[PDB]
Amino acid sequence: QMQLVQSGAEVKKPGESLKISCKGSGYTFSYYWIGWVRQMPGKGLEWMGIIYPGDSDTRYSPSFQGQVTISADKSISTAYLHWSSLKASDTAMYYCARQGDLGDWILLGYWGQGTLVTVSSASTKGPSVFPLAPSSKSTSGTAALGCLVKDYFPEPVTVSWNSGALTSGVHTFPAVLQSSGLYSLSSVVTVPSSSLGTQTYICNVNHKPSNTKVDKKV
Amino acid sequence: NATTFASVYAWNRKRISNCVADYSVIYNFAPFFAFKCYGVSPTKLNDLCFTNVYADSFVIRGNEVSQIAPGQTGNIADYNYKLPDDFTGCVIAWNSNKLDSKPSGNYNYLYRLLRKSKLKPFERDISTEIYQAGNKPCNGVAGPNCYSPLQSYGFRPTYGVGHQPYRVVVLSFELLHAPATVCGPKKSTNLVKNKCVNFNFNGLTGTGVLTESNKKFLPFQQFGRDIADTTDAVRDPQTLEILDITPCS
Amino acid sequence: FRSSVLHSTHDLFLPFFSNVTWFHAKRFDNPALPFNDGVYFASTEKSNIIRGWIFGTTLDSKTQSLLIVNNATNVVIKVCEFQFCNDPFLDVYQWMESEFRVYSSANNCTFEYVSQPEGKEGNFNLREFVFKNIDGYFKIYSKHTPINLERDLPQGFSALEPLVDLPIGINITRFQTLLALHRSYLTPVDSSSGWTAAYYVGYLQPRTFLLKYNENGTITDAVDCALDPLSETKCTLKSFTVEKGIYQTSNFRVQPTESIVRFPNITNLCPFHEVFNATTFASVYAWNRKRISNCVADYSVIYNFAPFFAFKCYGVSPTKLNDLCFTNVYADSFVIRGNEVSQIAPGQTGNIADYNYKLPDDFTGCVIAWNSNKLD
Amino acid sequence: QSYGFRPTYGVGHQPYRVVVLSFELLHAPATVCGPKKSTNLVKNKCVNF
Amino acid sequence: SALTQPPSASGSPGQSVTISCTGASSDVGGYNYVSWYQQHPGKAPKLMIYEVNKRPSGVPDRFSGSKSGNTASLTISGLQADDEADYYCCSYALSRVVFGGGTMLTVLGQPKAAPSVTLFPPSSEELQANKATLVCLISDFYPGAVTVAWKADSSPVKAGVETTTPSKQSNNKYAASSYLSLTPEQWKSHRSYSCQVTHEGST
Repeated sequence: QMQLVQSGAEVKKPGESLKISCKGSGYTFSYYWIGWVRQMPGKGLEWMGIIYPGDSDTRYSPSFQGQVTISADKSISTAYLHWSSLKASDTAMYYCARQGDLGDWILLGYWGQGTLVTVSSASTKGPSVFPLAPSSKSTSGTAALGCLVKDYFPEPVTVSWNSGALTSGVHTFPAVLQSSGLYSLSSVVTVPSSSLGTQTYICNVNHKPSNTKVDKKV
Repeated sequence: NATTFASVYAWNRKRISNCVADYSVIYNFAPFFAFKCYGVSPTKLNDLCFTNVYADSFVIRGNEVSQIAPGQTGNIADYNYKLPDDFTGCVIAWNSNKLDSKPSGNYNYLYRLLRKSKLKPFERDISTEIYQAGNKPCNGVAGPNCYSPLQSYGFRPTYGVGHQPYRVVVLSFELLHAPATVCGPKKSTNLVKNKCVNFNFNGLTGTGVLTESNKKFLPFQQFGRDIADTTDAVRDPQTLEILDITPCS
Repeated sequence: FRSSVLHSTHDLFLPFFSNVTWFHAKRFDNPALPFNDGVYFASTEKSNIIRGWIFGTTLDSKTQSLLIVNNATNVVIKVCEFQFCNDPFLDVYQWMESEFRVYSSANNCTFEYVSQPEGKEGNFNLREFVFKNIDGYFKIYSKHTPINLERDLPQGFSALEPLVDLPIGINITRFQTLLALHRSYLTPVDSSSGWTAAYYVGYLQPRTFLLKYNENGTITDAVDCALDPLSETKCTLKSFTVEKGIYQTSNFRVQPTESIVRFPNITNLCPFHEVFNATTFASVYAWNRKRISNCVADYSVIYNFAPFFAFKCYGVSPTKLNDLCFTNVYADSFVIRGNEVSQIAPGQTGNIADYNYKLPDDFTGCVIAWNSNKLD
Repeated sequence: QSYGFRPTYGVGHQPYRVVVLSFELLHAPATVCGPKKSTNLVKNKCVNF
Repeated sequence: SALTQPPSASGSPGQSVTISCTGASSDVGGYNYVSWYQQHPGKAPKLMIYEVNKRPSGVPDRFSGSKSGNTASLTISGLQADDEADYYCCSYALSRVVFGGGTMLTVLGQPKAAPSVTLFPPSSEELQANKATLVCLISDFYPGAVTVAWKADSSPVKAGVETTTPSKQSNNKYAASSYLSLTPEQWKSHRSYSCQVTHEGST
């Protein structure tokens, strides 16, 4: 049974020459063309280059002739995508592929799992939480409580309520990109005005990259 | 730079006209262990013009590359692709094992093992008529007297030289004194007349004094030859004027 | 170009004073005509009815064919698996929206050429066309000419001009003529339509003509050397006027022949039967090698055996064996489980090809096998 | 600009060399000859030389 | 020439839909260098069509392909709730893979609905410093296009504002998030900021 496996996620700074892998099994890796495909967030697929593990024969995309170097180890059947002087704009998902037992030599019938790459020049900043307390002058109707998370570069930034409780009534909105490169998101919860401060009405924000546990009330 | 050529029996002729071909741009592609030109040299192409140029493309199993030439005989030369003795062109080839082969066995290329008689030059017989060696009509399928001619080459990367797939390109051109369509990246100098000067028209060189005589050619005539087959008239490639060539003092 | 010269050439021309045919079909169901290394065409109709031709080997879908037909102000040429009907006509939905009922289907279509100037020649009479297929190239010549004579081909010289030189690569042996019915109403697909609602044919031959050239560059006279003695002498004298005498010993007399080769045959038999007739072959690990030599080349004894499930020659063709001269031959034999034949070949791999029977890259021979469940 | 070779390359891409041994065989003083041993200069007799 | 495709397409279960593609190339090998790949949300693509008059083995018969001139077509006999994904036509004629621009596929969802709105004053923990944020929450709208505006004391504000409206989940309705920054002195010195949706008019 043919199968492929690529390197895991990666988050580093520019300058470094990253090198991800694409390992496969169940086929004669030496006689099947291998390659890579680029796909930025929200964008489509883009052909990077192909390699013939049988030898050093390698064809690269015209726009990616030297922007990256592709290598494979025939002794272990493992492809590699070695970079050179990474740039902050190279962040994108990368899929490796190969040709099956049918179609042209570059049909790219089978694909890998993919490898996410983020090479921005921003460290793992921790999020900052501000309580979006309700307006005490317009407490009529239903009161909405929430917290404003801001100033965090990495994606793993997430929010929760009561450390796991209060699953219903919560609404988490998408994040937005800031001019400084950081991100921010806002979550709220609508409850009766007469039930303000039921048990705790506390927010919970976690961040493993920065390892910052922010449990703030509102 | 194509991905997959056609078979030897269904080779695809690619007509080319109204262009300027710098044949030097072909060498930068895959190696050319054989760049033989049987009517001209592989160097005088960027200096001559051509009437009609074609490009034939087909893959073979390597050991048969020698049959692609004048006077050659064999399965390919007799049933699939034959060239005349008066051929005027160039033959190119190179290995494509990593392109036109597969370890699982490729069966898209054919060579027409058998045929009734020898195919003529520049002809195609892609017809799937099952050959019949006996007297009784065939039952639509191969039998004791009729056999399937459309055999195939099971190319595999493990095969050796002489069996691996090689791509062959046959570029043919007619250098007759006819209207030209491809000349090369050559440059053009201003016209001079009434004085002894060298001239290089569409492939025709020589010395003489032009005089712009009154010869009224036809829409398909471009050159005029005297009793000694010596060109004495020429048509301008950039205009419709008819010049008359005469020897200098 | 040439002027004021008497040139002698050799090409497929039409013999002068030949027995040309005048076809008046009106009548449909007309069989196709042959293609004897070049044909001739002519007509004096000003109605522009005949506006196409079909060419090809057997004029069916089983083989490629060439189709030529004029349009309102253009022309269309194609090489495809056209299924020419018994009555190819150009239907018209009347003065517009013509239908290509000349054929039923055409799929491959490995060539197309739309010149859109090819044969219109205006609307105000005679038109002559010469067709030829040589070295894969299909040549065509044409010459529009007026008419100021009775209903017949006029005298004089009307040397034609080149029209097109395109590749088809077809073994054209039969051709026909196309024409638009125009019955005042559309006609069904069925053949043999209402003909109730006139051309020439001439077949070319290898000849040798003496051509004249006018000061303006146009031909004005010709001579067929192989027509009459007075013509074969002018060609040698290179002059259209022959003075009095015996001026030329033209040529000599000869007679052609035909025969066969490779006598004799009764010299000896061949032990080929010794290798094909046996109750049990050798094991795969001990494949036999029967040396054969000093015999007569005759493999016909292989044709009377049971059908061969596999017949793969890697040298030449299997039929040429009954023609070529060899220095030695080794007819090996063995048995396998049927599917293992895929390993008995140069370049292949597997336990068999690797440990029992390996062939070199320069191997030359044929691999033959047949079912033997009842015998082995 | 410079080229670069690598063992893993396939046929053709491997490195090759060239040598042109220009010669001059006209009647002139000889500086290089083959290993043909010199015999004696027999004189005054019809012999091959 | 680079490949091009429609921006997107719509349908419903059981209906037969089709997708187009223009900008192909050719060579001596033929003109059948068109392949379609279906990429689901957040996972590796998969080959669906190659040699448009053919397809890989095991591929469901719910898909079909065809070509006409310089334009191709991807025919689907019937859509499904799980068929929502991207599709890219790709050409590999001259030994050069040039993927397509991509076209989205979706089905009819929930009908229109009014958008939600909610606003709050600056938080008590942010006004203690020189960093204050103004956020407006909008969601529960089906159309995937909306713009947010801000104004204070009837004076519109068009500086330092950003907004996005991506799909949150399978709820079938998009959600928008807007942000605005300013100094604490700018708040206490002016009336309370208001949020505007402009989704279907005044709000």
